[PDB]
Amino acid sequence: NAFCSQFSRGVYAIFGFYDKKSVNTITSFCGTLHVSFITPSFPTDGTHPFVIQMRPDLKGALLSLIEYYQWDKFAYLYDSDRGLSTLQAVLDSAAEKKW
Amino acid sequence: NSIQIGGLFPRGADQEYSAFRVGMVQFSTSEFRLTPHIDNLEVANSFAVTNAFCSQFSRGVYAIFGFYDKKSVNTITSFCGTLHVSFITPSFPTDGTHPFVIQMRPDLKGALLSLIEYYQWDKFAYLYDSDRGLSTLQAVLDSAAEKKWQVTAINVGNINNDKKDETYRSLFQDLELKKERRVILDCERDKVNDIVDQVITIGKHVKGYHYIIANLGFTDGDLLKIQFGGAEVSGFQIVDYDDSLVSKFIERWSTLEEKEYPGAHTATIKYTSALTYDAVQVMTEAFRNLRKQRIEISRRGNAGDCLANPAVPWGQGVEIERALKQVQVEGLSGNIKFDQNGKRINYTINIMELKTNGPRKIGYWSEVDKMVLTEDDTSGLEQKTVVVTTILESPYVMMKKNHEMLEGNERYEGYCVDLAAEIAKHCGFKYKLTIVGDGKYGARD
Amino acid sequence: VITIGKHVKGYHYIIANLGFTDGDLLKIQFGGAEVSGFQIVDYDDSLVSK
Ligand SMILES: *[C@@H]1O[C@H](CO)[C@@H](O)[C@H](O)[C@H]1NC(C)=O
Repeated sequence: NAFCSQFSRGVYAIFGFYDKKSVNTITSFCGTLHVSFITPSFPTDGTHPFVIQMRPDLKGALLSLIEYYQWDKFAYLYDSDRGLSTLQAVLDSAAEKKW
Repeated sequence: NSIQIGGLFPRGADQEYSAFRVGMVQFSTSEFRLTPHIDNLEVANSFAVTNAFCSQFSRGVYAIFGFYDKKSVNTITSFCGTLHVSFITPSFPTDGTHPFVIQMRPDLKGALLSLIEYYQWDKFAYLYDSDRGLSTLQAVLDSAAEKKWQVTAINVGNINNDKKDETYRSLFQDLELKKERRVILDCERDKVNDIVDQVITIGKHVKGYHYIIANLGFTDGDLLKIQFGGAEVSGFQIVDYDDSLVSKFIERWSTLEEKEYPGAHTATIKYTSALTYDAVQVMTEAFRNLRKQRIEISRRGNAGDCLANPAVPWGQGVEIERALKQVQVEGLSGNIKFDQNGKRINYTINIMELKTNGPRKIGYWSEVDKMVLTEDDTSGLEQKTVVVTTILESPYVMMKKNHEMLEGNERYEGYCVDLAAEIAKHCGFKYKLTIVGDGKYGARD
Repeated sequence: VITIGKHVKGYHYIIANLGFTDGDLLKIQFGGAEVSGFQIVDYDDSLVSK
C-alpha cells in the first residue's frame, strides 16, 4: 500500500527498510516500475537492479577471523531474520576446509 | 446453483491442469456446479501474483485454488489472512499457523528422521535445494545435536546450466575425500534426474553406496538405470497403485486423449497432480455440505478494489473456511482429515526400497504408530545351525562354575570346546553344543 | 558394461580393431578403467589433416 501511494504522488526515489518477509515485494516492484530504492538494510542474495544497499557485506570478515584464530570445532547460533545466507557460507566453507 | 471459484496456475503445469479438468467431470453433481475462471502466471514474481489476486477479488470469488513458491508465500498468506478469502493449495506446507490457507500436501520431516534411525546412521551427507524452503535442513541440523550425528550439508541449487558437469564432478570428489558413503537427496524430480546421471558417469552406483531420495514421489523419476547397478536406494510414496480406488482411476487415466488432455496417456501420475485431483473433491464436498445445513453465502454487494482503506472483511468468508476444514473424504492420497490450522492429519506414507525386480514396499509411517514394518519376508532358513554332539569328560569338556547364569555355548569349557571354535572359523559355520543323552561313546548291541 | 557397473578402477580393456577413436569413447573416459587400442590413421600428420 505505501509503495503505490507514494508512486501516485510522483516521487523520484524511495528510502526505506525491508525485512525478510518483504524483501521479495520491494525488489520485484522497483525492478518492474524502474524506481530507485536506497536502503540501510541487509544486502540481498544475488543481484537485483534499482536497489542501492548501504550496508557492507560481512561473510568475508567472518571467514578471515575464524581462520586467524585457527578454529576447527565451534558452535554457531543464528537468528533467521536476515535470511540464511550467512549460514550457507559457513557450511560450504566448512566442508572445504574441514570444520 | 452455480458456485464461482478462481484458479491460479503456473506456466507449464500441463499434467496438473489435465487432472483438474478430469476431477471436474467425475465429481460433477446435478445439484450444483463449479466455475473455474482459470488464470496463468509466473509464480516467482510477486508483482504478477498481486495483480492476479486483486483481479479475481474484483469479480467476486468464494474460494481460490493455486500454487505458490518460496518467493511469493508471504504475499499469499498476508492477503488471504486480511481479506478473509480461503486458499487451497498442493504446494509445500507453511511454517507456523497461518489462517485461511489449506495445505493438501502431507508433511515429510517426521518420516525422514525416523527412516534414518532405522538404518542406524551416524555420519552422512545431505544435498539440498533452496526452492521448497529450508525447513527440512533445519529439522535434521537441530536433531543432529541431541542424537549425536555428523551432517555435511551442501547447497546444490544455484548451479548454472552451462557449467553443470564440472560442478557436480568437483562435488562428489570432495565427498570422496571424506569417504562419505551415505547421501540424502532433497530435490525435485528434474534435479534428482540430473544428479543421478552424474552419479553413474563417474561410477558411483556400485555396491557399498546408499541413497535416500527425500520427496513424496519415488517412482515418478527415472529408476531403471540405477536398478541393476548395485547400490541401495530408499524412498517415500503416498500414492498406492495396489489400491482399488487408485487402480480404477489409472484405467480411466490411460485411455484419455492426448490432443485434448496433454500428459494423460501414461501409466503413472505425479503426486502433485494427484493432490490436484483430490482438491476438487474437497471443494465439491464443502459446498454440498454447506447447502445441506441451509447456510446462505450469497453476496449481492460489490467487493470493490482490493486496496481498500480501511480494509473490511466479509463475514460469509468465516463460514466458508469452517466448512472447508470440516471435510473428510477418501481420495488417491488416502484419508483426508484436517486440524484447526489446516494441515493434514491422520495420513500414511509408504516406505519403499529399490530392488532388481523393481520398487517394493517394506512398511508405512503414521504419526500415532511411528514406524510399522510389513511382515512379508521369510529369511534365516538359509543359514544352518550345525548340531555338535559331545560327551562330558575332563579336561575335554567341562562345565563352568556359573553355568546357571550363562546359557548355551557359554556354559561349557575345555579342550574340545576350543577345538570346536577353531574348526568353525576355518570352515565357516555356526554351531550349537549338545551333550549326548546316553552318556556313552558308542557300541553296537 | 556401464549399466551393471564395470567401468570402475581395477579393470582393463583392449579393443582389438584398427579403429580406436571411431567408436563412442566419452562415457568410459571419466569412469576409472584403463582402455588401450590401435590406430593406423594419424590425424597429426599434415597429409591427413589436409
Ligand atoms: C483416520 O480416521 C478415520 C475415522 O475418522 C479412521 O477410519 C481411519 O482408520 C484413520 N486412519 C488410520 C490410518 O487409522
